[PDB]
Amino acid sequence: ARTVVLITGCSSGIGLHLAVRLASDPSQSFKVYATLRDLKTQGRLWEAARALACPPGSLETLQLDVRDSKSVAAARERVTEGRVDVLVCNAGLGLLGPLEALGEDAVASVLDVNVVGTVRMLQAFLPDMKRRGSGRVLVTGSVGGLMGLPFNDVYCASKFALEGLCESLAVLLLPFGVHLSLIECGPVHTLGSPEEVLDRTDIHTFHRFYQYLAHSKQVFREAAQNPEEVAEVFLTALRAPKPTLRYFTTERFLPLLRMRLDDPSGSNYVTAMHREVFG
Amino acid sequence: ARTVVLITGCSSGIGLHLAVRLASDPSQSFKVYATLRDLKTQGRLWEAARALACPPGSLETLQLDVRDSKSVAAARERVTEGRVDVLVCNAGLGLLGPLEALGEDAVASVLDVNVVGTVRMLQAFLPDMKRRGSGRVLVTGSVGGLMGLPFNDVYCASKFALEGLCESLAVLLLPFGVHLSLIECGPVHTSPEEVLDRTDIHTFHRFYQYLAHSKQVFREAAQNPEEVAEVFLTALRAPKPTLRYFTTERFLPLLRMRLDDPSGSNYVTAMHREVFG
Repeated sequence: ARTVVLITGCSSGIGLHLAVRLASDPSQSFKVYATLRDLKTQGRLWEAARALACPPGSLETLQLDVRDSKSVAAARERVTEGRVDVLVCNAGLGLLGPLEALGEDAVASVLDVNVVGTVRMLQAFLPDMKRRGSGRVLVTGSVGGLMGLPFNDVYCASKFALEGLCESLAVLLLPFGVHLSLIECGPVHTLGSPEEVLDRTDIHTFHRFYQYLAHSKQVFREAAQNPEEVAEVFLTALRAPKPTLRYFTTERFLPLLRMRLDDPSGSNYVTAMHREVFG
Repeated sequence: ARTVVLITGCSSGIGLHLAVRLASDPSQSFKVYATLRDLKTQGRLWEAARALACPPGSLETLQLDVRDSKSVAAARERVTEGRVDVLVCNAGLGLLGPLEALGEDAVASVLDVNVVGTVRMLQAFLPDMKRRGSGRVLVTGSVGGLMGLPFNDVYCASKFALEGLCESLAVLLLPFGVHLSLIECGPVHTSPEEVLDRTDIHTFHRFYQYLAHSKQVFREAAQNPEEVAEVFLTALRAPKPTLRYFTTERFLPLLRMRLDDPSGSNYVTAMHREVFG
């Protein structure tokens, strides 16, 4: 019988493309529960599943809101096979702006979804994998969790939080046979404001922001991968017999992660990334 | 022009010790606002300050609960000089255990106090430093924010979060004249029915292995809050301060081993045997 996969954040992007890539795999070894915050966004998913000709019963949708442990629980109970072989923690919010303009609730929500939500997922599904002696957990990580970037203060916070969360658990899970990996993504082919911003921020920050934005759209256009490409990395990690804690989707940033970790006082990275972003 | 300093989490430990040290400084160069979750708890602080004859008016206490933006803003406007030269984000909570055994609320508390709490402070105090073109922010970091350790999953997630938040602001903040630094601490001096039900027997084992191993590292490695406090003073008076300062070099090897292997497999192997016999 098949490898049972459950994936959070499947309405679009990586989650959507991974779920159908797995459910449509010519091996037909995967049963996929693609989970979604709101079942009303499932159109694109079911369209793509139908384009790739996913066999009947390879793909099912569940509603799963990672802010709500009872929603988490109810989705787990809906896994008829009664176990999960592969958990993919992929749901995540973005947030982009000068720290002082971001609404307090929005800061809270990014943490609650990206970090607390990933904790809830692991709390709900890890016990069974431990008791069993097997399971793959994959977490959609980020380059913004390895290095900080201006105006991504809270997004970066949350992705660094995943590093810490996962690295700690991975040290516990060795003699269990459960393999937690992070899939470190760079930019990908799939948040700001105006008078809201400037009122709260200051006249010089206001302009340093769009010098970041209009710079970012450059790096978008030279390394923003396909989610198919990314999905495919999640696959290599599943089929890995001894998977590592991190996998990288693109190499275009391993220069800086060399430079960053040369200086343990860290002010080399600060200087170099400031020049590289602005001038 | 005295240096105005505002510090969170001053009822005890690092925050208390830094507060009295700056207020007693022979120069009387510093005016200290030492803040507390609850003011009723300020007894020990003033006793410590009285011990070093901190002159009158060199130390003020305030209530500041970092979970509440109004507490943060009210505390800010009690700063009679109308500015802060040095902001110390030191308030923090701990949480230790197997992930599946920790309460959901406890998990959200740690993130809210440790991460969002620090974001609130920065939201309330940074803009003033930006328009003025000057200011220092010191944040109490941890080696647990540089490397993950078993049963410290949520604690580490929060200290890692601090690293990303601060490193991201630091890149924005060079040209404004505002220096942010993390003071990276190691350990610092100051039930199995309920465990077992919420966790397999396998993990119940490891947790107590870890607990015995932690005891030892604490006996060997722990620092006085006063030694830590002195590193904050170095950062304060560094003419161009760096993003991190370490209160110990003890764990820098383990940290480099982790920096050697970006795939992270080496770190985990090493720390697993190192921790579990």
